[PDB]
Amino acid sequence: AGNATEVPANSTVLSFCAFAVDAAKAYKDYLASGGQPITNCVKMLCTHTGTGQAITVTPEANMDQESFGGASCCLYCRCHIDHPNPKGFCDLKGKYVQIPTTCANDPVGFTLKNTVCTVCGMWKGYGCSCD
Amino acid sequence: NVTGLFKDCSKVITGLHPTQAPTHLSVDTKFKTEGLCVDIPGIPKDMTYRRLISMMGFKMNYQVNGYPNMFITREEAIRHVRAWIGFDVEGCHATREAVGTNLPLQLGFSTGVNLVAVPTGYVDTPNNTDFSRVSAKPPPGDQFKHLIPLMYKGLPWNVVRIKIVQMLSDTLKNLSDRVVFVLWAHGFELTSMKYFVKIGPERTCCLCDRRATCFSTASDTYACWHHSIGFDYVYNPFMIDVQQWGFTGNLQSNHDLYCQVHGNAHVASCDAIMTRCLAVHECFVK
Ligand code: NA
Ligand SMILES: [Zn+2]
Ligand SMILES: [Zn+2]
Ligand SMILES: [Zn+2]
Ligand SMILES: [Zn+2]
Repeated sequence: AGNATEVPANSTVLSFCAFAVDAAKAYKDYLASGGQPITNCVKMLCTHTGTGQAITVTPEANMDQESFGGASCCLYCRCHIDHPNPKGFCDLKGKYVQIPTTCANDPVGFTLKNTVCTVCGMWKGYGCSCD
Repeated sequence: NVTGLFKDCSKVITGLHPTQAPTHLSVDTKFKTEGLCVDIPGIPKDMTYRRLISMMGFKMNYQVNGYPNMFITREEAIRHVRAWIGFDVEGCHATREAVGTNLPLQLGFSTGVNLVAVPTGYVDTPNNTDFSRVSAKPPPGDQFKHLIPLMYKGLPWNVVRIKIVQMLSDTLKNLSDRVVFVLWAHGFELTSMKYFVKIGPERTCCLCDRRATCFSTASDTYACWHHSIGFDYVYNPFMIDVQQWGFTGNLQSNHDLYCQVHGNAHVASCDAIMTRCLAVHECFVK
């Protein structure tokens, strides 16, 4: 009984990161060693005419982005492990996350490595125009 | 193809809102359209759920530079026979709010020690994963009678893992620089290790030159077997599954071919003892 959530392609990476002392570092190191990115993310069918902001209540991908369910792009959600922050609460779960289409083959690694501008809501380096 | 790893054990089978589902597979069918998902304003998020996530199904076949592999060859195990600790876990079954996974109940080792844990699992919520007590029952059946009293005698996991580290340190400090868990049909022992093992690159002890065998979440430090007082996690253990060496049939029937002094007492530590015993006979006789 029960409902499967995962596919065999993710077994290795998820197992590795679930036991790791430093999950973030582990995933990065795993990628660096040739491991394939985590798959089975929640990719959205959307209009691609949105605002382009990084983390949003509804899908907001523009023409150069893909929208994903937020929990599915979060390493800590995917491995069912504790979150970095002091409250232990996730910033992606419960939202949609826009990922540049050039980087959409590894949405988990993208959110792990990048940061959102708190002024304009755009990814630093991938949309943020702030002076 | 799907796996059992991270299976959602919620009693009533349903998916989640796209913003909350960890994976495409786990999205509610209402939102799915040929490989993709849609957002449906009007069908909101679930802000109260608690979904038990199964830890059954790990595969430690990673190959990452600088990270030692947990599972080792027979030849490497034989070099490290002084580190061998047989290990077996009897589980209880998730029930009521969830069905479909097993929680560690009695953890047994070749030292003769049995540790009892309160039934505890990994529960997804709208904001995080909550490591928490979950409803559980002993396995049905008369061969499992001895597990009924254990169901209310367990210790919390924070105590259990400290006791495991202390047992292993006391046992191994003058034997080896590591631990090799000797297993038979390793799936549920590996599941149980999620509760008390961390891995990473090799580290040294914070008090001496020995390799680190333990980790302390409270202080974010590492220690060897000699200096692990108060430490809560086993760090970079090794392990081997004796069953994978070509045996046919169950543990006891194979153990009994070579040994006449370990009567099967049907308890975790007894399986752990027979597993190490069988491994010794197979590797060092003939
Ligand atoms: Na119970
Ligand atoms: Zn998360
Ligand atoms: Zn900006
Ligand atoms: Zn030391
Ligand atoms: Zn024996």
